[PDB]
Amino acid sequence: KLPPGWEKAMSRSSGRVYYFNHITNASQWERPSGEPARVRCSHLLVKHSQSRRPSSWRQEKITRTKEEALELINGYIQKIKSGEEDFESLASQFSDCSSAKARGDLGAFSRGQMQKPFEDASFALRTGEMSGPVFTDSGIHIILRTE
Ligand SMILES: CC(=O)Nc1cccnc1
Ligand SMILES: CC(=O)Nc1cccnc1
Ligand SMILES: [Cl-]
Repeated sequence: KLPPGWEKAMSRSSGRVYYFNHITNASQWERPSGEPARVRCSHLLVKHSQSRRPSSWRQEKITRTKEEALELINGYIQKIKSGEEDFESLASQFSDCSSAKARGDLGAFSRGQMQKPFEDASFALRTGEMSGPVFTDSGIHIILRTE
């Protein structure tokens, strides 16, 4: 039926079916379309006080809660999806990763290099697709598979 990872769901607010991916946390209205040695991704990281290192170039002391970080992530996803903001712009301005300076680009990587939830989401994304919020010990990620 659907590229494994995807399941059907129903909108609580509208009653229309949609599709959700439990590896990427992506959700979308259309039935999804459907692995390489390597993928290339960008990401926007929002850290929180329980992050493995609760500090970043934006903030010496990251004090926001996990819930607050998820609200920020969800806000960025909305603006990216509406076209109000570009992923690259929000990553440059607001990612707590040093990769912010490169518009979030991490370059290419294989399995075994990144944190597992990040890796699994990255490899389950199709080229050009964006994840939903992805949780790791670093914080919460929006992941964009570029290659
Ligand atoms: C890959 C990473 O974690 N950071 C980074 C920093 C600067 C430029 N590109 C990437
Ligand atoms: C492994 C890592 O953190 N990558 C990195 C660091 C600095 C600049 N560019 C990339
Ligand atoms: Cl801010």
